[PDB]
Amino acid sequence: HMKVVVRVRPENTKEKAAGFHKVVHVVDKHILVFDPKNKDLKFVFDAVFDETSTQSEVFEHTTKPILRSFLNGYNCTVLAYGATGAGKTHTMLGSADEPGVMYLTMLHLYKCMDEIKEEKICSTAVSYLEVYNEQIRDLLVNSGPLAVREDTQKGVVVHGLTLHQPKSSEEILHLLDNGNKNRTQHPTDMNATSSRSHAVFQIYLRQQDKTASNVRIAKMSLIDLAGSERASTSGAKGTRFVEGTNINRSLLALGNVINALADSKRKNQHIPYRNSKLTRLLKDSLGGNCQTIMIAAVSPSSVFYDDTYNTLKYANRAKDIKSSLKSNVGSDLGKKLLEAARAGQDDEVRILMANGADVNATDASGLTPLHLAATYGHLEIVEVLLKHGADVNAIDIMGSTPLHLAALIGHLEIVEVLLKHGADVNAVDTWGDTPLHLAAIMGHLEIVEVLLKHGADVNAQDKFGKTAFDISIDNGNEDLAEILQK
Amino acid sequence: MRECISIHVGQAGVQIGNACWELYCLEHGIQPDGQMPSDKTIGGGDDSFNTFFSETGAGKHVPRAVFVDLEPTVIDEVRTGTYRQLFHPEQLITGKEDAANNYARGHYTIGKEIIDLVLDRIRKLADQCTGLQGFLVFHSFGGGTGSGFTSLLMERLSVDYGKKSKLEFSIYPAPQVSTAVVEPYNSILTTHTTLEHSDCAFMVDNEAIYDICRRNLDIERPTYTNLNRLISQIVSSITASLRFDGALNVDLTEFQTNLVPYPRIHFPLATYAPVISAEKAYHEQLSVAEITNACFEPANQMVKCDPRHGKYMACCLLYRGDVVPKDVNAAIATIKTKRSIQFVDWCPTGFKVGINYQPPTVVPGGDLAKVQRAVCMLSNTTAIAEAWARLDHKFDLMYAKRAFVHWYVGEGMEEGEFSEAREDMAALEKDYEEVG
Amino acid sequence: MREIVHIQAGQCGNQIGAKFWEVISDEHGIDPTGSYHGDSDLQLERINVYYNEAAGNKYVPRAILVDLEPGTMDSVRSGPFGQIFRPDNFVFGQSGAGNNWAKGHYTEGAELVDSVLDVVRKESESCDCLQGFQLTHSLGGGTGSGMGTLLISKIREEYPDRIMNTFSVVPSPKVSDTVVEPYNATLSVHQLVENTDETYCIDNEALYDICFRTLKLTTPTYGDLNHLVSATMSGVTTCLRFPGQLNADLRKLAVNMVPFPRLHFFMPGFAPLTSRALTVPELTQQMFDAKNMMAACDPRHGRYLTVAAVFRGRMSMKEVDEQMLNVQNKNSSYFVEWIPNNVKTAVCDIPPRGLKMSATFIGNSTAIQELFKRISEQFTAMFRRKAFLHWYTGEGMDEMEFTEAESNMNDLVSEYQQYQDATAD
Ligand SMILES: Nc1nc2c(ncn2[C@@H]2O[C@H](COP(=O)(O)OP(=O)(O)OP(=O)(O)O)[C@@H](O)[C@H]2O)c(=O)[nH]1
Ligand SMILES: Nc1ncnc2c1ncn2[C@@H]1O[C@H](COP(=O)(O)OP(=O)(O)NP(=O)(O)O)[C@@H](O)[C@H]1O
Ligand SMILES: Nc1nc2c(ncn2[C@@H]2O[C@H](COP(=O)(O)OP(=O)(O)O)[C@@H](O)[C@H]2O)c(=O)[nH]1
Ligand SMILES: [Mg+2]
Ligand SMILES: [Mg+2]
Ligand SMILES: [Mg+2]
Repeated sequence: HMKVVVRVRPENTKEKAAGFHKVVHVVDKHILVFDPKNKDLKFVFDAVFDETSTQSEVFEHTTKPILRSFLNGYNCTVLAYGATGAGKTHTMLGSADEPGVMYLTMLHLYKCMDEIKEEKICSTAVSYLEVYNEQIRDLLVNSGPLAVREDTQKGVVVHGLTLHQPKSSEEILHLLDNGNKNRTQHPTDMNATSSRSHAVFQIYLRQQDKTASNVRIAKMSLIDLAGSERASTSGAKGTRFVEGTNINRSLLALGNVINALADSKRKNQHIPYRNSKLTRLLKDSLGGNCQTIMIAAVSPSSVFYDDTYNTLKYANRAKDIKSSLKSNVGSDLGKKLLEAARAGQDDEVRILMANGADVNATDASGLTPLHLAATYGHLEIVEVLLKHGADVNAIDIMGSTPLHLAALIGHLEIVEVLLKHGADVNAVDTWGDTPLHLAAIMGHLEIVEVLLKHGADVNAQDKFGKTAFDISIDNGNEDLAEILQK
Repeated sequence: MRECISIHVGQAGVQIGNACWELYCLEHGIQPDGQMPSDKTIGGGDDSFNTFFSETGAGKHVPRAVFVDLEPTVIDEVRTGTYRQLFHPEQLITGKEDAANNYARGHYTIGKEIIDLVLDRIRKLADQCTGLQGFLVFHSFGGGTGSGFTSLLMERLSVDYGKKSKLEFSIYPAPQVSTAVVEPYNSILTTHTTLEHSDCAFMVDNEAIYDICRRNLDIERPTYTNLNRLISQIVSSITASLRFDGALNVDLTEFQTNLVPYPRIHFPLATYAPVISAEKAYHEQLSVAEITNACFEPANQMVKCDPRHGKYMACCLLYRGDVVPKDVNAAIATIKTKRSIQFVDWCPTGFKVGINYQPPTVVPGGDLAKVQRAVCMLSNTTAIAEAWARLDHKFDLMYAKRAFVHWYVGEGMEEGEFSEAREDMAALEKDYEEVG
Repeated sequence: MREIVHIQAGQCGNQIGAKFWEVISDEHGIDPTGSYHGDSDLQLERINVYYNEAAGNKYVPRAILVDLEPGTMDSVRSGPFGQIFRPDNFVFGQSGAGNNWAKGHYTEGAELVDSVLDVVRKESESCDCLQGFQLTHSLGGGTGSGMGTLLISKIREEYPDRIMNTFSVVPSPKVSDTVVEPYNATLSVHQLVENTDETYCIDNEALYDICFRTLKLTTPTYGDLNHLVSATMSGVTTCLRFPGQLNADLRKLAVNMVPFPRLHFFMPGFAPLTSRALTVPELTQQMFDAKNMMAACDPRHGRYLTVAAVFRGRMSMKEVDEQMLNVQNKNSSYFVEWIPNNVKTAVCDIPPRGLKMSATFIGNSTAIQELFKRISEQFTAMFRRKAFLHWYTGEGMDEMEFTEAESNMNDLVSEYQQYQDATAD
């Protein structure tokens, strides 16, 4: 379960003079009441901070407890959420006088690393970005709009984001400071401090045992979200309006992610991460393999009744987001013959071979001249290679044979020549695909017939249990399905 | 006497306005050019119809009306039409583009461009008034302008004219005529945003009017023109007292007094009779008794609900035409013996009565037969909660999925405004539950 | 909300684009010289949506013609209505794209894009109230898909308040130039998902299937496919080009049709299907039939989020209303219940040439996942083996960009699946 905390900021001078009763009432350190006797709603949280709360105290009951596990290779996230003016920028990046949770987090992390130098070697890689108007901008080095890309292996990565390697507490705190100044913050007369963008500081820890008698890696994300803005309550226009819209949409996106994640009864069901760049960055940080803490900031005043209620409903719902945690852990003439075979240079092939080039050379992936020639439709080089001792059934590190490749790309003549030279019609690659599967998927009907004529097994199934027939059915490919019908 | 200003917002508001003002002119003997032969005092006057019409030195009678739409197409028809010379041109305000069925576009993005201009034009009208009572506001729930812009207007009027009354004629959506899937959203948002700024709101269910037109008027496929004519007859009955110096509902404040004991529960159900085809004009004229009883037949209601299984908070009966007071008292005394009626604890069992002696008027195109006597019942019943429920339900279906919500948020709304709006509606349904 | 700027890019784009202008010009009674010679004022009431007025009675399409190869715009110029286009609005390069998305998006296409944007911006300046843009293109080639999607993002950046609509032709092996078409299509879908408000999915798979199985043409040409495209595009745009109050502008259509940001891919449908008079019951019936869809998906396999139906010709609006209520009643399961009243119908008095009555269907169906699944698997088959990667990486592209496009299109499919199953409330 994700950890959720509430920070009730002290009433400002604007709220004091009004003299409207306080809606937020702190009973226990766990319990808060929303609209006391009126709704009178009891909320249970992991921690609750009153108006007299210091930065140290918030830090003491948020990040500080998790910094041990971070060092032991556990992903961490702190995200400040809540309405405008509730005090999330105060909490996260602090004032000139009073340092925020980010500062304190980083200060204590480096102290910890210094105390355990003799037992463990630590290195940190850091980045600081801004989500502004559905665009990501690096806050450390002024890089342009950056693209967000996703693999099922590395997760979501920000392409072009500069990684820095601070070695002391004073170095990392300098980057923090550099970014805080680069962050888009517009000084308005109405609102002195209002965030226009979402600040995301990331820390990548690599940790090894000092004697190495297995490296532990972890990502810590510190997020200061901008708050939503009613275009009526504020009255924004121009660039400030667009800012408000983009922010509100990101928060809509975040809202949907929280709801879909929480008490979902549907872990098999889709989560709309891609609805916002913000929710894409936070994908690995919301209820996955991550210790996440929400600092939900609220005003105590009646003036922000609805705003406060909205925050609390979402904070409360975030508690139901479940997380499963885990500590992270030949020849020179060969190269030339490969390239030559790929490029379909018949003459260069002959010459390279005449000089004794290994016809069965492999690249880093285990591809041979025959594979490459078969792929890129160079019939003449295919014949030449086969005539001089090429392994017609060679496999790369992925199990692809020449025939797999000729079938995929749809080179009919090559497919025939391969078979006539004893290609395995039913070779299986690492994906469980045969030549038939590939020719089927790519809608090469003449190749399918030829493969079948040469004894292709119509009953062979891929990793997902699909035969060529199954594929044709699941595709509404009647032309294909018709031929496979027996 | 004391003047009332009419404001018409969006297509529905405007097109209803056309039908109302046409009917008003017909009722007071005013011509399309604003010339009223029967008015002998050319300069001005303290007359009853002057609540709704101002007077120019050329003997021209001018609606105390503002027409507002965010796109020009509809108001352009007014500007080019039979009744173009009726209005001062400044009273017909248009923008460049509409709100695209989006409350937020009407309330914020597009609406904020024109709001100040509109208030200036309204102010021009208020300055020609010796004692302004307040405003009658006509709009759809379902339109982007009807919902979003009305809300905005009502907010600004609460500030600029704090002590003035504000009454709505609101068009509740029906699938039969609707052209936007998001009409449930627009309706709820505008109900919540408007609630604290409105004294009394007369809802007209498009489905109800459609039904009446089909059933009673034998109209195969009702157009807006057909709907509007019927609506205008109901508006006319409601505003008659304001325009003909009656004894019941003599001013705007009295509507609240007579219909709204509890501020938030300010939605009277209108029932109207008789609605008869001209193809049946030759029939025997219906009596006071017959039309009074037709006020309790559900098929004659302006909003679909069941008052028989609900409780009344107030009930006015507004008679028009050849109506003898004693016959009214007879009919009303008789209603008790039909045992249909049940009132809330803290409220009196009285049916207030208004009689005006002006026979109903039908317009040139009308399908409605001219009758000697007609009645409109205004009853504040808890049954109308059923209308909110149906509407709240459709909201819930979509909002659960956040369907279409990005369109509103993309216009500078927070998701939270949907929650706030829906919760106020849940409270309103509870309000109706409690008084039961 | 008045003017729409039309853009056609690449071979396919310019082919179907031209045909569209041929067809709609006839409907609006405009000759190849740009002179009006029609019957009813109904043809001129909203001409400004597609055409500018020039000196004289001259109507000129608000159309911009783009290609990285010259050949196509020479054939466009020397076509039936070639003379009608503004000569300044032809933006052609010399090199070509060689069916390579990368060349379209990053190299050759990227160095012609500013020239196009100039013409767009010029056309834009002379608009009273710009609705937005419509782009016709193929997803399978280089120019249409690579440059087209680069164009789309540039226009989204420059005009963020305007509606972006595309007519996007999806590739098929049955009508294939190459086997890199899946790569090209998937890279574009990734672009379309982010940067478009409404995409009409025209599927060569479906167009072929229709020509081969229904029309019984042994070997269909591009002219045959394009005949179905022109009809569909005509029908889809009727509400924009003729008087009416439903889906009458681009924004109102979007608000009615698109419940969720990413789910903005529509299955076009048409009835009757003819090759070079139906009762309204029949017309309505055929619309919702799998055989008449322009995307190769079975509607019966999914659920409709929203539908817009458009009937053309002299017929009773009452009869239409009964017949559309019929379909929703008889087949209740095919329409999501959590969007009340999600089928909207419009009638237009003027039919298309050669038909007395016709119907066009625009469905936001979850069955479109079948289209995306078909492309996805072809993409994966190819990408697993890394075939032709050098074509793309050689133009400065990262391999990760392929992974990103794959991930996204699969997520789209999954997002569609959620709403096909999201009965529970
Ligand atoms: N009774 C009646 N209802 C109407 C009329 N015109 C529109 N409506 C209804 O009003 C709703 C549509 O709102 P409109 O008034 O057309 O919209 P609008 O206020 O112009 O707002 P936008 O066009 O979105 O800026 C639907 O429920 C229609 O059925 C009319 O003349 N009479
Ligand atoms: N815990 C606190 N103690 C004292 N003052 C506080 C506290 N939290 C906030 N404030 C004051 O409130 C002001 C605004 O808070 P701030 O943290 O900038 O809001 P925010 O939540 O970041 N707003 P926004 O970025 O627009 O969403 C600051 O300038 C502080 O003076
Ligand atoms: N329906 C249709 N598809 C076409 C046409 N011309 C090309 N295509 C398809 O478009 C794809 C190739 O893209 P194309 O537009 O030719 O290349 P580009 O000029 O680089 O954009 C393939 O899927 C072709 O089947 C045409 O006239 N009609
Ligand atoms: Mg802030
Ligand atoms: Mg309108
Ligand atoms: Mg007078």
